[PDB]
Amino acid sequence: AVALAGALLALEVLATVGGNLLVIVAIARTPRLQTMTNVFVTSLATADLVVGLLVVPPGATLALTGRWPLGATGCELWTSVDVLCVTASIETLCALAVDRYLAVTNPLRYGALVTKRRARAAVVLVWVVSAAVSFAPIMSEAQRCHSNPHCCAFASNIPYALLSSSVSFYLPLLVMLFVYARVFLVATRQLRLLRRELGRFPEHRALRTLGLIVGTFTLCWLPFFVANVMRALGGPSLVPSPALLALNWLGYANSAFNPLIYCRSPDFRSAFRRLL
Amino acid sequence: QVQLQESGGGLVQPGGSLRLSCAASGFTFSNYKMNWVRQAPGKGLEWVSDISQSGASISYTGSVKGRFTISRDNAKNTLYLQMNSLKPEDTAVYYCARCPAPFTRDCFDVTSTTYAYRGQGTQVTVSS
Amino acid sequence: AQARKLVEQLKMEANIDRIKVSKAAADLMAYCEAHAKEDPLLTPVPASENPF
Amino acid sequence: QSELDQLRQEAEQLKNQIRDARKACADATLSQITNNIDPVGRIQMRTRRTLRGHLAKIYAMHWGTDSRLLVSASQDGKLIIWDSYTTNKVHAIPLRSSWVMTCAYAPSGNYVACGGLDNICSIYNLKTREGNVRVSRELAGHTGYLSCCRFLDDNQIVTSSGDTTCALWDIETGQQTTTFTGHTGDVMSLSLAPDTRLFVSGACDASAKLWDVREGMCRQTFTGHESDINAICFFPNGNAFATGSDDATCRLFDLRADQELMTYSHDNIICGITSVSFSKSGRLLLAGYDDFNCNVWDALKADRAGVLAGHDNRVSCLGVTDDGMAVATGSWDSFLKIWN
Amino acid sequence: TEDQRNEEKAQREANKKIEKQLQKDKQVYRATHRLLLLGADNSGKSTIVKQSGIFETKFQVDKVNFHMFDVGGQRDERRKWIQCFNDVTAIIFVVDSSDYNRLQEALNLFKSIWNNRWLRTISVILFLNKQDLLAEKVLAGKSKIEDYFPEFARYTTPEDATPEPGEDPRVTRAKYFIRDEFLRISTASGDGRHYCYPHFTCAVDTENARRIFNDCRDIIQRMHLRQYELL
Ligand SMILES: O=C(O)c1cccc(-c2cccc(NCCNC[C@@H](O)c3cccc(Cl)c3)c2)c1
Repeated sequence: AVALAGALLALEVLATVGGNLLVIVAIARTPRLQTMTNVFVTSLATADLVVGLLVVPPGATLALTGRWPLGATGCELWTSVDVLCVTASIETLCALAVDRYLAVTNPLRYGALVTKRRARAAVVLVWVVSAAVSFAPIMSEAQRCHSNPHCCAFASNIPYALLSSSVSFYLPLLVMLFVYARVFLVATRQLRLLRRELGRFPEHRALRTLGLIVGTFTLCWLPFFVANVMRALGGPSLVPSPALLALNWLGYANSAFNPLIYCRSPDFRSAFRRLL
Repeated sequence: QVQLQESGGGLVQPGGSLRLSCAASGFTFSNYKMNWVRQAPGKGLEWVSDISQSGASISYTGSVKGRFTISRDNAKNTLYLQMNSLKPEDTAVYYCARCPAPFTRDCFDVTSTTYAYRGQGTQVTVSS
Repeated sequence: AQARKLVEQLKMEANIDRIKVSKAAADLMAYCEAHAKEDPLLTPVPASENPF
Repeated sequence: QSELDQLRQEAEQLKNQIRDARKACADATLSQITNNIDPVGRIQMRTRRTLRGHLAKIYAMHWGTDSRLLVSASQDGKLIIWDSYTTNKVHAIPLRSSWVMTCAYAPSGNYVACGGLDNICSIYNLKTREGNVRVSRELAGHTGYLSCCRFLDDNQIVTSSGDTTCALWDIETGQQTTTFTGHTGDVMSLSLAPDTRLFVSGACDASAKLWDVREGMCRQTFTGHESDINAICFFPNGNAFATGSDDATCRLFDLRADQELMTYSHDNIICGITSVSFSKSGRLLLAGYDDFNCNVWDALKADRAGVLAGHDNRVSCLGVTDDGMAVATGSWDSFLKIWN
Repeated sequence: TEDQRNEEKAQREANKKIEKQLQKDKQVYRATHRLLLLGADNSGKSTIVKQSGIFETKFQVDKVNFHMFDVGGQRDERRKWIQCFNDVTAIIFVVDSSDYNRLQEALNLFKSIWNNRWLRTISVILFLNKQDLLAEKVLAGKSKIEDYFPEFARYTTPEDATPEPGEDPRVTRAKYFIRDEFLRISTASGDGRHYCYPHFTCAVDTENARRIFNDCRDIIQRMHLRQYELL
């Protein structure tokens, strides 16, 4: 896969960095957009910017040519950083889901329940737990390419695989699922009440948005983690490493699309027009 | 200076006909939703009917519904209210009220006790 | 006496000194040109002396 | 009864003579005689500063006498005094009634006054020996929402409200020493003359009147507009003033001519004017609008020269510094931009 | 420059202390909801209140601090000082339905509030306050709604009606006709951003505040769904 590699790597790295920079700038320099919920979006944009800036290019180089350029310590740092950033991105998506749940099912006690300081504290907690779960391999193929043979292995033991898949993807998946389920029920209820009380004299929009969000997250982050857990429990004969690397590429693609799916409001577009 | 001079009628037997002419000048007639308000003796101010800028949207009050015709001529800067089938409760003074602001679907605070863009008024009384 | 006050009030505005608009027009524009030298919005000033 | 018609008959006839006197004094339009002057061009106006500390709409502000300190009134019970150069806020005055519709800064730089729908024109003392900011007087003599008030001295605040009347208060004792009557509708904005010997008031009846601070009776009446009168200010010469109505049409009036000079109207704008002010030379007429952005009107040509922006909600107030160095506009977006 | 340095450093400490106080009051301001109240002179707006120009009434229902005030001092004209209330959560429009003669005047006022440039995004909570007198008038039969409302001759009770026990069908037809007269005004220009919440209440009702808390919640909730591109 070299014919389509260059275009994909370019349109991933450049798109990721451009989108995340645009979102961060339009949030920081525009006082209108500094709402009580955009600190979570700022954290998501920071994580995605780091992924698309200093994680994707080394991954692409290792994928095309199975030879790591740096040393064992270099890709040790790379693995820790990418685990940190991906965990932070998924966890801040979970935080955004919880914020939307609280803002919709408690519309009156919303500006007095989650304030700016509390939201920033939650973001810091998400980042620190991501760092804690990512720095585990530093502390504490059966050790085949881990002795610097110009390899280095993300193949990890079963306990860490289960812990990472639980903290980083499975719990955010469950919370995302039922939070947005409740939001979908309340949205449909309100839409039905609105249409009954407006056409008393002689389209589906919530479904589109919620399905879009949950799909563009699950389609891109479920197969990779399923592959990880299957490879950990079974072994290496179950799934080849190149397929798992391709799935990680899809995960990085999701990190790229995240700025586009959470910044569709007309305020962001108007700010973008001012910035461009 | 906005002026709204009126030329109507006087004593008419019930069931007769009358025509109200509202000559307007000093403002762009085309942009303003003129109204019609009456005040029966010893009574407050009440609204009769309104007509939009072009003459498309016309509404009437319930009591004066089905007997009064309101039409505006934006070319000659004047408003008309032709009335038929008079009732003893139509004895009142008629004001050819204008609207506070142009290009507004809602014409707000038009039946106030003290209003600026409102004509002097003419007396229309029905009796024998 | 609402109309009696109105008619005498209107007569009060009828005795105000009036000049031609043409001569009044020249007076208005002359002041702008005379004080055009000290108008930062009209004539921009060097950024060193700009306090903002 | 019958005597009213005869007086009305004669009042109309002598009113026609005023029209004839105005017609006889109408030589030619100001636009014709001024067509030979060089246009200002296209003024590049940029957001040199931004001031963001208010929680809701900003309804009015008044530049201090030193062209550095400004005071802003927002409908939150907060009267914040900013420092334009360093963006700092010197004081944050907590009001009693949240709904404030006007504000003013003393030409001596010591007192600040405000008060809106609560019918009370409170006056706040700044430089106090107690270390705090307190209220000096509570002027309560109006029946109707209080719309605008500009100081004339440290004791000669002039207040215009919604009861068709304007008053010349006395801060020392709090009683109205003069009350001007003659308007038929709400009186929204008023401006004092540079010599403060006679001021004007714009009312919600398409008419502007010239008042005398000492004599206390109406002097001149100006009616050539179409709707309410949202803002008004004198030409810096002190012998002219231009006002903006709610029909999207600014007009400039001349006191000596007793006529209407120019019609600052554009064939596209359908949003009324909410604030008018002049530059230090009177060439630039900066008029706010409801279409979410301001304007810069060439006062001697009626041709737009430069359009400002940066506000996502309507602009309601627009003040120019005493030295003319900068213009600060406040909008219903809680954002007080300073523009140079 | 030592004296100069002590000035701008003093302002920063002054700015820091003030900004701390402002942020403390920022959270409180966002936690209180404002509700403009206006109606007819004899509508009974003060009757709902069972807790100068502006009379303020603060009530705490379900731990949420509401801020409801009535404007009475100002004169009849309201086309200039009503633009000041475009930031309120809702507008409580209480109007009496007993006096049929003074109902068309109220209809124009509600229509004027609905189609206002700066009030087009303000939901109007509608109250009817004289049901006891409304039932008595129609049952007596001396005053007909027909002579003031000729469109009442061809009106039938709606299928969604919920008449109270022990109520004449004549009253129910009269009650819902006025309600459907106001709703036809709102729905003809409702752009999906502001809504009407008609209610029926006599002068002796006890839960006249919960019916606002259960409706301000719906108004704010519908505001969040619309601003998330989700409604
Ligand atoms: O043993 C070998 O010989 C061998 C050879 C060539 C490649 C690999 C291999 C094996 C597994 C993973 C990855 N790269 C992906 C590393 N980022 C993962 C990071 O993107 C992420 C994302 C989400 C969750 C987590 Cl825990 C981690 C590479 C192993």
